[PDB]
Amino acid sequence: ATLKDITRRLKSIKNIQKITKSMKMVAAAKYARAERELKPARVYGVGSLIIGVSSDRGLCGAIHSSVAKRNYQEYSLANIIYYSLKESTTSEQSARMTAMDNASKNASEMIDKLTLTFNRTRQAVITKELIEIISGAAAL
Amino acid sequence: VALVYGQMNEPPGARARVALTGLTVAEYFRDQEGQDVLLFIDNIFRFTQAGSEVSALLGRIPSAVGYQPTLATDMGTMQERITTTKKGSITSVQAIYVPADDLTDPAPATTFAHLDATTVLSRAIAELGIYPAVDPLDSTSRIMDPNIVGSEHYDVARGVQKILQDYKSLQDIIAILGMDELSEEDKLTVSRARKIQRFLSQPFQVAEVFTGHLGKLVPLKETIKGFQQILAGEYDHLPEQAFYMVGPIEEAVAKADKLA
Repeated sequence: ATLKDITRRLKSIKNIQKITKSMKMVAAAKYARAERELKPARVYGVGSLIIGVSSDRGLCGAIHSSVAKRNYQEYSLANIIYYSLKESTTSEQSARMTAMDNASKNASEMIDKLTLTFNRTRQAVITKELIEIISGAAAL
Repeated sequence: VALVYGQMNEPPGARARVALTGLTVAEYFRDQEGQDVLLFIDNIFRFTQAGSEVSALLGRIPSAVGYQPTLATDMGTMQERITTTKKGSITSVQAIYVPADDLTDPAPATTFAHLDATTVLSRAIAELGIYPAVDPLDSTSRIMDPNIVGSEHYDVARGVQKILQDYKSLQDIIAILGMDELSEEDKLTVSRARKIQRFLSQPFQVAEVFTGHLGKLVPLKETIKGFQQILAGEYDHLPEQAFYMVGPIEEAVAKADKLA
């Protein structure tokens, strides 16, 4: 508990919270659009080699870890890949939104706590340093 | 107003006592003329600090954080003379400085022992143009108890704040995902909230020489009714700007007229 370190941590968490709140809102927008375009897609897809579908971006909870854990046919093959794809981004954007909501809220809470820890420490150092001076002075 | 001053150049002992002197004066308009005097101590922290300087000079061992051993008594012997006696009452508006932004610092902590309410002036609110720039959710009061202000008063107040709180929530959404997944319901809380925020602003007679506008001293009754109705939904048709800088709701109505 050093006013230096405490400050170092607050510094990096205030940014995290900022970048994390941002990522949440972006996601919730992507999600909103995705949820809608998904309405038709389902009806369409429901109407219609291990292939795993997800994305390139992390920070969406367990989206990836979970999956990891002649003319007529050709056509119905594209329909099924499309469907899975349209379901996937909806799950992904709603999970990144959720994960970033939490992260951001944890950050803020951490912020509130470190700050209060900072003031307790700040007050004790002064008090501590002052009693030390008085003790020395009184002994004379 | 009578002004009593303890300037910063004065020695510890002087900045130490001037709040008592001011107190003396006020006690007269109460114990001699039984009025309801107003006491303004600006700022309550420099009172305490003056106390420590004096203490240190008298060679007494400081206590936690360097303040005086007698921090609590130095404060109590002064704060306690501020009350409602049978003859009248002194009410004190104390400007508070919080050291190190530490609300548990001995100076501030001691001080809240006596406070019955806080008036938080906010730069953010001001930026909304809203004035007085008081924060409706951060400012507080001990007497906001139905057992003290009465259920009506208490409910309106708790109505105004929640709505103001809810809107606060939505604020994030609106800007990002845009103002419309908003429900027949979510769109009303906003509307009203925004009407409320404005209805909470007001023209001061002190600023007439300047705002070229007439000051308003709204009465408590008028206050609770005002907000009661907005909550109620009585002026949902009225427009926002009808409520900006006015007194009683009646003026919100008339402004609307002039605003076609």
